[PDB]
Amino acid sequence: MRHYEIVFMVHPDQSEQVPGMIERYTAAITGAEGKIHRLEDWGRRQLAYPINKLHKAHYVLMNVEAPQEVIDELETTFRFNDAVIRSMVMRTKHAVTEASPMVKAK
Amino acid sequence: FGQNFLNDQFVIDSIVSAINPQKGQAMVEIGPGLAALTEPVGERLDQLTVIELDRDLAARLQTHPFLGPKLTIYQQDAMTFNFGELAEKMGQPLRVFGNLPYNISTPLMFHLFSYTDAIADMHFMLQKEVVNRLVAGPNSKAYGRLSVMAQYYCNVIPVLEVPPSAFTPPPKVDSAVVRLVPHATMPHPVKDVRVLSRITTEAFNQRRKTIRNSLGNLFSVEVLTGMGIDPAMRAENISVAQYCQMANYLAENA
Amino acid sequence: TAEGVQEIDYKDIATLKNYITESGKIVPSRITGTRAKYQRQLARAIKRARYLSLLPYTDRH
Amino acid sequence: SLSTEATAKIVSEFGRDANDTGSTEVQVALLTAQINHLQGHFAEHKKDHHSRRGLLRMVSQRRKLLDYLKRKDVARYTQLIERLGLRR
Amino acid sequence: RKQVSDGVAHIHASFNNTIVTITDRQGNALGWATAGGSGFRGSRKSTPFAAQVAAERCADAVKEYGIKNLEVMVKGPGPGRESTIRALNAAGFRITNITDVTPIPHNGCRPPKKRRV
RNA sequence: GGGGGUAGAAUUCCAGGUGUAGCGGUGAAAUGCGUAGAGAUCUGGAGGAAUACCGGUGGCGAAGGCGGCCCCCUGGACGAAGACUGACGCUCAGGUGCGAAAGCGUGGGGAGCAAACAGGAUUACCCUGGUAGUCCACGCCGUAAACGAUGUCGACUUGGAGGUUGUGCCCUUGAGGCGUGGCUUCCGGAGCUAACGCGUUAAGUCGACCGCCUGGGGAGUACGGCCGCAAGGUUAAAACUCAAAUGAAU
Repeated sequence: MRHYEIVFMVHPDQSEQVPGMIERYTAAITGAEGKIHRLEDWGRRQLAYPINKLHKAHYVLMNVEAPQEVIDELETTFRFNDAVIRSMVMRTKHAVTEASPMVKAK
Repeated sequence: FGQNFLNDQFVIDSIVSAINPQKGQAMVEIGPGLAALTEPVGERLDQLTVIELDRDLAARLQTHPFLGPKLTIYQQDAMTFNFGELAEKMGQPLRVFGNLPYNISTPLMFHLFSYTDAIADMHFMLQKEVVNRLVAGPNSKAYGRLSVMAQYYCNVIPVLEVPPSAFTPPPKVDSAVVRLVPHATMPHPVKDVRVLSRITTEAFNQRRKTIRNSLGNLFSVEVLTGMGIDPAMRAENISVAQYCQMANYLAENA
Repeated sequence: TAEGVQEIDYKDIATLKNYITESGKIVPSRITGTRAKYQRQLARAIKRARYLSLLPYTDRH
Repeated sequence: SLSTEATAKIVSEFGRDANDTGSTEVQVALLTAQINHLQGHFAEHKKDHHSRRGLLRMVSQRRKLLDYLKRKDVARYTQLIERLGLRR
Repeated sequence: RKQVSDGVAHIHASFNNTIVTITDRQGNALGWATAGGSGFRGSRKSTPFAAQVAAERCADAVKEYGIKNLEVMVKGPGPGRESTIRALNAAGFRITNITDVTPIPHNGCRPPKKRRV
């Protein structure tokens, strides 16, 4: 029922299996009446400092409207999954749909 | 640096009268200095054994006007040597007194309690904060390690108070005179005195908590119940005699 | 300027690079002459971007 | 705080109509709603004094309103305290 | 016993001493000299003169490998921070870079009792 | 404000590399660490406590107080327009609750610091180790120069420079003009005050209720009651003694 904004980055080596993650998460969100207002992939981006011996990562941004339960479920899967190295979910005042300045500049 | 000698004549009459030095007793007054405390010794003692750590004072101390040849002078630190050596030289326990810097006045009596019989009575003038603790008893805030250890050896009696304005560049503290004279017999003898010091130090290092854990580093509740010591009272409530009880037990057992 | 007439996005590295020093610290508002409200938004955005490794914490290499 | 739908439902129930939102009965009902909700929060967070200080304000204001209603009209007071489970 | 074309000079400019150590890319040390191990002692041990003497001694201790170029890392606020780099480049050394490395915490552990002087 | 996650710098320890003889400390040394390879420099890990820059003379809270980032639960303040109830109010003895640090009880944790303690020096203060404690959960204690040394509520009385946070109207590149609210800092007018000074956030002009004072020392002490595991807290005298003690300014 609230609006969120999930950004997570995944191991560069597994950059090919992201579609399954996106599809699974989309099914989970939409199953409980939640909507999706923006979904973006920035591709591989060079990291600004070495996150536990790596460089570069695959970046995903996704804007969601949904209730608390599905968000807690997504948090738990992120925590238990391994390919994800760093994720962050934020609450937002209202929905947005305009693409990030990041995508346009690229 | 500067020391602060005693000038007022009204105060130093009680001290002389209280010591009442007669003829035939060994007086060992350390640190004569300017002889401010031996000049009022003009009832004299036909002899005295003096100890002075400084050669300059000893040198310009051998003549005075009248002093000359009545006393033997030693130039070694009192804290170092054997007082008891100069005990069979005369044949009687020594009567001593002093006005030493409160700073160095603590270690000497604990260097003098060891030699025991070679010492009969003492009359020192110490700080008021310290004198109260020496004559103190249980269940107060002046009760401490110093009280227990000193009371285990000798008897402590205050003699005279010195109000601060008696000395030149007078300090911010008050001084006092106490009379201590070692016991003829020990009410509670302990095999090893060092173990007694160990127990008292450990107990009074956590003075503010119960002995179930203040002193539980060595004992156990049922043991202390055996000797009739309440395991829920602070260290300041334990009487000297009780403190000698576990002193005996810790050597009797393991 | 820094005070965009809406809010300050934390996904705009090009703008956020204007308000950090060579070492990656935040520039005080005396030097830039920016309003206090938008300065608070700046600090929050910079901290968030630091978490996501889009900016350096300091200068390790 | 109360949701807008719950507030609207209480107002429709206890009020004279859909705009009479300041009657003593509606105010007492709204305060009771909040109090009953907050016991659950405080069962879990017992060491949170800074909000218990606002809960106490709720309780005291409700008591003052009830005393005024007692002195003004008695039958309405009895009916209200029966309708809400107040004072046993 | 090996030729290298790069090097790293590390100086620890404390308030009571100074230490200079020469090492390679990987951080394996080659030669080191201390102000207090150069016949200095006491307050003389903290003077810049001892710092430059130790700098020369260490430079002479590392010419068996044929170092021709290095950059300097400074770590400490004490005196002797700058004389070492000068005495170093006066001994046939080119300074590619000068870096400050002294750590700063983001409120880590609590510091000791400062000098009540 | 309560709960749960997580990040990056730094200190200590452990394990590895390169390497050879000092390090640390002081006014100068010594205890101390090191040839079983220290100190230095690079790589990996473990654990605990605190959040650089932003940072402000800034903000929030009844006061004590509150500082990395993200989520969940939650209290108050403020502003716009409109509708509703109809004096529902102010203050408050006894009573109830919250209340820095130190201290205590039961059980964990322990990196840095450090009462006591153990050593080394110099003529206090210094140096090297280091326990309680500082941290967490749950109980107790109930005090501070807890200070704006300034009780809570309401009304009225000339001005000038700043900060922070809302909002209405015009034309509109608007940091463009005309207004209207809340909180806060510094000068200063009448008036007041012993003076210093306060001055629309009053120590000015008034009203309602509460707390407290009666020369200095003895004394916030003794005896009694209540509270506390203890330390102690709270309520609270007299005999005797002096002719002063005190505030602001010159």
